[PDB]
Amino acid sequence: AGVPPHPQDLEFTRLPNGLVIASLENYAPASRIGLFIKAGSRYENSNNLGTSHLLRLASSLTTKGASSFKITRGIEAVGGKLSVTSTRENMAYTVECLRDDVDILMEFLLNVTTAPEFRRWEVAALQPQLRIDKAVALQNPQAHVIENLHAAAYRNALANSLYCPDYRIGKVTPVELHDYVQNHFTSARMALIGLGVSHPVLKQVAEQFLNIRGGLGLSGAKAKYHGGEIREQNGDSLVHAALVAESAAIGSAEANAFSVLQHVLGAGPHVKRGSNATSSLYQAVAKGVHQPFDVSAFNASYSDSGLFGFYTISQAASAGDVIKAAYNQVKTIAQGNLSNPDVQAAKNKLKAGYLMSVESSEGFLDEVGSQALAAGSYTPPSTVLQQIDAVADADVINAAKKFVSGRKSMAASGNLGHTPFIDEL
Amino acid sequence: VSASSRWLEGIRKWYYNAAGFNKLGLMRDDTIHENDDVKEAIRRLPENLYNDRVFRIKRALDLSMRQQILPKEQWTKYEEDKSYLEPYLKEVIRERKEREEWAKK
Amino acid sequence: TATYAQALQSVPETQVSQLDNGLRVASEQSSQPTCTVGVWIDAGSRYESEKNNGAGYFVEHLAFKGTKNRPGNALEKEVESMGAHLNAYSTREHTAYYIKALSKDLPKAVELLADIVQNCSLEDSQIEKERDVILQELQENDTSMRDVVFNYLHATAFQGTPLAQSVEGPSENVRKLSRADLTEYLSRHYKAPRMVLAAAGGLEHRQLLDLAQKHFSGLSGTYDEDAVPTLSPCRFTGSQICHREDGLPLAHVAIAVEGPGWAHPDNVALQVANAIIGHYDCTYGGGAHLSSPLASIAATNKLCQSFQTFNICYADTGLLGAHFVCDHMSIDDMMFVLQGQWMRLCTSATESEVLRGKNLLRNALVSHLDGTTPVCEDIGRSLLTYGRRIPLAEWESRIAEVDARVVREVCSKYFYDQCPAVAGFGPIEQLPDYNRIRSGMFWLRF
Amino acid sequence: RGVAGALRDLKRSVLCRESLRGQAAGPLVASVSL
Amino acid sequence: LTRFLGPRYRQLARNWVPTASLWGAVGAVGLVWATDWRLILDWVPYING
Amino acid sequence: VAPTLTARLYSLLFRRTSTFALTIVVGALFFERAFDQGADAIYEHINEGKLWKHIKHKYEN
Amino acid sequence: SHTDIKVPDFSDYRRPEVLDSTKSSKESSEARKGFSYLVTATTTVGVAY
Ligand SMILES: CCCCCCCCCCCCCC(=O)OC[C@H](COP(=O)(O)OCC[N+](C)(C)C)OC(=O)CCCCCCCCCCCCC
Ligand SMILES: CCCCCC(=O)OC[C@H](COP(=O)([O-])OCCN)OC(=O)CCCCC
Ligand SMILES: CCCCCC(=O)OC[C@H](COP(=O)([O-])OCCN)OC(=O)CCCCC
Repeated sequence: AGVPPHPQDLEFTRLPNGLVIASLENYAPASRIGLFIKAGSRYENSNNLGTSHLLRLASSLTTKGASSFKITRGIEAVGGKLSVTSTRENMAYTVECLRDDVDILMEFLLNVTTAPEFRRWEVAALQPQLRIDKAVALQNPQAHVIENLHAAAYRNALANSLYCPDYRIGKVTPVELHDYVQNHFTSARMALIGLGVSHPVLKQVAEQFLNIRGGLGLSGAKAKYHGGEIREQNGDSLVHAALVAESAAIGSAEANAFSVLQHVLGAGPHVKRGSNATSSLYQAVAKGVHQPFDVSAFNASYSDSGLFGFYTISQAASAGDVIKAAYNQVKTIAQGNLSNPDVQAAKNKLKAGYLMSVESSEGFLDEVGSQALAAGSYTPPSTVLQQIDAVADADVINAAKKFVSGRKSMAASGNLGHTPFIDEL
Repeated sequence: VSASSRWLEGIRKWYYNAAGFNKLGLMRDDTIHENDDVKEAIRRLPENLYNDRVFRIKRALDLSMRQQILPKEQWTKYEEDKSYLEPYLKEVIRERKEREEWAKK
Repeated sequence: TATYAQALQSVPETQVSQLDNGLRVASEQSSQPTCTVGVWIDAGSRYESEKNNGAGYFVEHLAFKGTKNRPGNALEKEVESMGAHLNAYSTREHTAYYIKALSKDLPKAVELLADIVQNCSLEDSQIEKERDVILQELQENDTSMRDVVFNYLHATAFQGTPLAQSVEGPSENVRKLSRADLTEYLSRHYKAPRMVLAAAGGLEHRQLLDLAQKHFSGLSGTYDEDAVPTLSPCRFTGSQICHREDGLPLAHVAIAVEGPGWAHPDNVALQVANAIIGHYDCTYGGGAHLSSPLASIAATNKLCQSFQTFNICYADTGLLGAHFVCDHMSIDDMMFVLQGQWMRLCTSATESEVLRGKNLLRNALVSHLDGTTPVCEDIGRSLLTYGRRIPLAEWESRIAEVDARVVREVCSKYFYDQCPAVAGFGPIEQLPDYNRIRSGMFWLRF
Repeated sequence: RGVAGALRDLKRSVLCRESLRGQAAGPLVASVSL
Repeated sequence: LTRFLGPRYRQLARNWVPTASLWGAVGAVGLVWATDWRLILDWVPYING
Repeated sequence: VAPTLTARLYSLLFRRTSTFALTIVVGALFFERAFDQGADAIYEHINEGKLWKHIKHKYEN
Repeated sequence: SHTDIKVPDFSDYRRPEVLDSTKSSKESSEARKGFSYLVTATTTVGVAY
């Protein structure tokens, strides 16, 4: 019988300095460790914009315990990996390797995050990588729109871009990197997660090397939702557009209602080259639009705010038709036209999607690290499905009501000669 | 530790004045031979130290053209000679030796 | 504590069973709420003739469009309603249809897969609508220089053979493929001993076998009298194809020698050597300090935007080599450094770098089989190529056998003084002449 | 390799309606590595 | 110039000693042949003429 | 001799450049002895009476 | 549309061994190289003499 052993359940610890440790021994051949930090681009201000982007690119620069040459060769010697993933709220320093080399890569991880030197010449040589890295990301039109959508939505913090403003390329200083690490990479802002690691080891590492004090308080300044529109005329073949309203902070019950509304409206495709029969946005637009297009509900939740809406791609001349058809479909939901089989199928898509998002070690580690910083706890899957089941249909209708009546934020790129402004919707 | 130390330092100060690069306003690190380790260290110098190094060498070459020296007041005093380049060069050498030790295994 | 070696023993054994009709049923049980299950078919464009070269890809466009039991989007609604995901792909040798769904939905997921692979209703109205879709996809694929240059490499390397054909087929075939061509393709290739019902996730192998006898017993396991397809060996040809197009901003180059195939033990040592050469992207953080000489030289001197090594396996043949993308004044230097590393590994491979390649492959193997869907693919595809699931403990044994001598011997066998196949696309005026490339495959000093 | 995920050299062209599905964004993430 | 003393460099020398031995045979035979070195060629069987 | 003759010459002698050069220098050695031997035997057969080494027997001393 | 490209037939140029699409070129890989490199080695021998 190839029945597997009994799976060990995760262990979790909050140290009195605010640091969070969470380990899971899955006895896998590989180990994964990640240091999640409340250091995303929201914590930049108008004087040091882009500092967290350059910081994201500087994980292999020289540290006090490891030269730049050694970090690259030591990790590659044991076939390991070092990555830095960054959202508007978090930075996630993750390291992967086989079980027997965790000591090696933990030491590199601690040096990168707790003892970088930011040598003036090494930083100078890295500045052009901001332009390369930004250019590679921004050849997806989706990256432009979402970055402009946040700049238009918020007055500060969440308005900040994941990528360095062009005027700052070459201008980010080693002092700014030092200052950014010193007041954001602190114990009360950190979470040390490890898969294929023992809890005593992580707890030992955390107490020995991650007892960093000083710095700043949690979450910095609050994100002030504004509303507005940013329009980028570039004559692309297709018009990309996003229309949203403020929705709900992550961790609140109202956020689950928005998540369920997302899968009622239609989040993404489930069948290859399918017509998206159960996608209410796609069928609404498909009625009076026969040209090619795409439409999808957009859901972004943060510590102190959120954005909900939809994202459209269409021909430049059909942009207004696609947008107005999509917006009206949400209005009918706000008007109470929502069946119970619709919400139950959406819960199935949502519940199934969550479980599928944590079957890999990479996706599991990111979820546990995200929960540790957002919620300060670990919520197992069964409890998450419980919270999803608790969403009532009236909660979903109310979220749709909040979107229709809320002050809108919009971003669009392309030939915008037929893309409406907000006041034309 | 004055007795034996000051005699050694006394012979070093003798040699320093005998070398005579101070007579052109130069410092010791201005006279080092530029190999690959030294070009990198010079590259790593901050703006002010680089610009100071450039003008002192330019002033010395101008003197060498004219077969002149500075007045004695403007000679580089042995006690005031700053080894501004040595710490950068030491790191550059330490980095190269690390590469070489990795190239052996 | 637990070691790396001990962790390899903890991997569950992949159970295997075969139905009476010949359908092979394989599964690796985990402790997961989700699973991936699908059918891997030993069919692809290498089995297709010049007439019907686009049929299997055409069938992929029709597999999810309706069946005799669930016509129209009825299948599409059942998958979406239970939150599951339905997907498929076709290569030159293998076709796959698989579903990602909750473990509780495994009985329905298996039922749908059986309905798709047996009772696909290829309605004429749907065939004509998927005609224009495929043609539009051909226009899109023309804009991907990576997909183009790799089809060019196959076109010249295996010229005159079935492997020279593309998976999607030519433009002309898609406008005259009839329903009879597609049904003849299906009824001739979708036989039970060439299909593998693979699954992975939270599920007992018993229930998968029950669902197999329940929904796949109604399948023809009796081949035709003498219409059993047999793959002929495909002649490799040292040759070159150069699509000069200076209007494009970067050159794409693919070069390769003939590999041995899926079941050859030498693939392990070849993959170690490719790991030593590795890959590069202009967004990597290592740059000058990267271990691979090709990668560090390319980063420091800006010789390319990216390169990748590959070992593409087929039945008794394959493409072993690399591909890169660079400015028009850098093609010659990239070719020079690339070939220099091939010759260096043939003649002067050291022990420490080989331990590097072994370690990279160990991490690449373990990190890839991380999730229900990659494991389900490794189950289905391995049973077609190897006829069995090769446990990770066996791969570790083959990797550990590799030392510097093995890499020098294995690489010389396939690289040294061999005729490569070259494929060039873009601003390729500086692409070296074939004789000069061929001369780069040996060293006068050796 | 550098990543930009938001869904929850001339790149290529998207022409038909089948190849557009999945492209509409659905909270950006940026990832860098070695 | 001590940096060339290491395990990798002695594995590299071991890979190239068969080749350098053979290039010595090429030069030795080439020198004997080009100069008609009677001291060595008297021992070769058929060459004796 | 089931493998091709040219095939066995390549695997043994021509694959490496070092042995490819050794076969040439050793070939020029044995080629020089046989070529001069056969060439001189042809020049002498056409001129059998005429040469001095064909008349050296008359002048014993 | 780039899939409409096929490499033309070289059958009236190929060597005898490599004309069969259903036969591996590895079979005659050994002999073909030796024939061409034999011609080179003979040329050097003649130049050498
Ligand atoms: C103390 C005295 C020492 C002397 C000892 C005698 C040394 C004899 C030479 C030995 C070196 C032979 C090495 C060699 O052949 O490589 C150079 C090229 C390449 O040959 P190739 O067959 O093209 O490719 C070699 C690949 N391999 C090794 C894997 C089979 O092969 C060639 O191209 C050589 C043949 C070309 C001859 C024409 C060049 C000579 C100058 C032209 C003179 C005639 C016109 C005036
Ligand atoms: C004493 C001889 C020194 C070596 C000179 C020599 O052989 O030149 C190299 C080329 C053949 O090597 P390649 O062009 O295949 O490049 C192989 C690289 N891997 O040979 C030629 O055809 C050049 C003609 C030289 C005649 C003087
Ligand atoms: C460097 C230039 C060398 C040229 C010397 C020379 O004239 O060679 C003549 C001898 C003749 O061989 P031998 O058996 O009569 O011996 C007669 C002894 N005098 O051949 C040799 O001995 C060649 C030796 C090569 C050594 C580098």
